[PDB]
Amino acid sequence: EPLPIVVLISGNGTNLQAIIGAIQKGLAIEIRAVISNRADAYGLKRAQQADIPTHIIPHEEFPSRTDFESTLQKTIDHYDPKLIVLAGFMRKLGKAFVSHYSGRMINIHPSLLPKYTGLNTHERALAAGETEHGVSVHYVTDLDAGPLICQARLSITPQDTPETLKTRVHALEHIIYPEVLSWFAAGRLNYHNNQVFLDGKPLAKSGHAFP
Ligand SMILES: [Cl-]
Repeated sequence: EPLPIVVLISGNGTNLQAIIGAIQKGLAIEIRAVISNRADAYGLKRAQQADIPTHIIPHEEFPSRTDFESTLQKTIDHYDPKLIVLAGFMRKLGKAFVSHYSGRMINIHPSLLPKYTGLNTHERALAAGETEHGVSVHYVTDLDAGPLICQARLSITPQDTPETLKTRVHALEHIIYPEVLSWFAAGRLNYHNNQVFLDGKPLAKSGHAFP
């Protein structure tokens, strides 16, 4: 029986597409709604194509961050999701909002956290001369930070450019996000006392590693 989620987006929503595809292939997830803070997010079209209700909640149209967040939370909660899943959602969320969803809200980030929070991760890893790079899935707490669930890594080689890395890491995103969602659907994950547990066992701080 599918675990109900709500997905938050700001843009293209490529990870939303990956989840949509995985569901078609049997992933036990129901996307009850997709919510965007931008009317021009292509991800809205991805959702509509899959007959998923979409909500636009333009953050600038609210007197304050808390009003915006209030409408966001009420819109989310209407669907009684078990999990809130960020997919390219770019607004920072306040302390209260993050608390309301503690243990129930996750994000995917195209770096090996805690390195390279923020934008342009691939170019920054290259510029620093990293030999490894990848993607992290974590609970939301601080910019792109929180207890790690899963981290997938790959090698940077001499012919890599920021574009090859972005594309190769995009493949890892499409693999690991739906996989983590499958862990939640199967009741395998817990967040307790600053630690993540998988099948009742503490994960390493870096989360479950691939390869
Ligand atoms: Cl590898």
